[PDB]
Amino acid sequence: QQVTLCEQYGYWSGNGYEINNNLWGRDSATSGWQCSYLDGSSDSGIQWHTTWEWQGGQHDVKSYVYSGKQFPRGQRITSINSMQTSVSWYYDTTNVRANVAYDIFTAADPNHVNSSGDYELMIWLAKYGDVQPIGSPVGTVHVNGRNWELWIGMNGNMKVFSFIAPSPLNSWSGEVKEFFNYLQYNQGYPAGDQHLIVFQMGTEAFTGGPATMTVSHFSANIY
Ligand SMILES: OC[C@H]1O[C@@H](OC[C@H]2O[C@@H](O)[C@@H](O)[C@@H](O)[C@@H]2O)[C@@H](O)[C@@H](O)[C@@H]1O
Repeated sequence: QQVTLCEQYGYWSGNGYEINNNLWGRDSATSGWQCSYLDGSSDSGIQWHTTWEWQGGQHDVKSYVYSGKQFPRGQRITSINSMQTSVSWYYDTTNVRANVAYDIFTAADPNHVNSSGDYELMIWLAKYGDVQPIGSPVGTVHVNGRNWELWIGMNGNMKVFSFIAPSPLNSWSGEVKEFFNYLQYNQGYPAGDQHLIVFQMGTEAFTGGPATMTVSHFSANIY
C-alpha cells in the first residue's frame, strides 16, 4: 500500500483524514499482530485496509484501527448542521470475533483527550461472532431511515450508546446528526453542552484471523 502502519498507534494524516493503527488493547492478547494500510486518499475520501490476527483474551478488544475525519475542536453538537458520512467496506472472512463500527466521542470540554469523552456514540454496521456492545439493549429504534438495536451502558464514567444494524451494512451513507438528534430527544443527551471530539470508522478486533477488512471508500462531511 501507499503507506503501511504496523506499530501500535502508528499514524497517517492527509486531506483532512487520518488513520491510526490503534492497537490499544493489544496487551490483552496472548498472541497476534495488526497493520493498517493506506490505499489512497484525496479530499473526497480515502481507501484503506487492515489485516490482523489476535488470539487470547476472548472478551477484550485488542484494537480499534480507524480512519478518522479531521475537524476543528470546539464544535458544539447543536451547532453542527450535518455530519454526513459514506463508507463501503468488506471483510475477507466471516469467522472473526469483531465488529465494524463508527466511534464518536463528545465532551463538555472541547479539549478533551481523543481517547474517550463524556459520551460515546457507536454505530455498528456489522457484528461477527458473539461480540456484544457496552451495556444492555433497550429496544429497536428508527434512526436515519433504518432500524437499529440501541444498547446503553457505562464504560467507566463515559456513557455509551451503540446502534446495532440488524444485518451487516457493507455500504452506508448516513447522517450522524440523526443519531445525536435521536439521543437528544429520547435519551436526554445534552447535545447543547457537548463538543465533537472524534469521528471515526473502523473495526474493533477481539479474536481470530488472519483477517482483512477493506474500506473501499470512507468519507465524512461536517458542516
Ligand atoms: O494515545 C495513544 C492513542 O490513543 C488512541 O485512543 C485509545 C482509545 O481508543 C478508543 O478506541 C477506545 O477503545 C479506548 O479504550 C482507547 O483508550 C487513539 O485514538 C490515538 O489518538 C492515540 O495515538
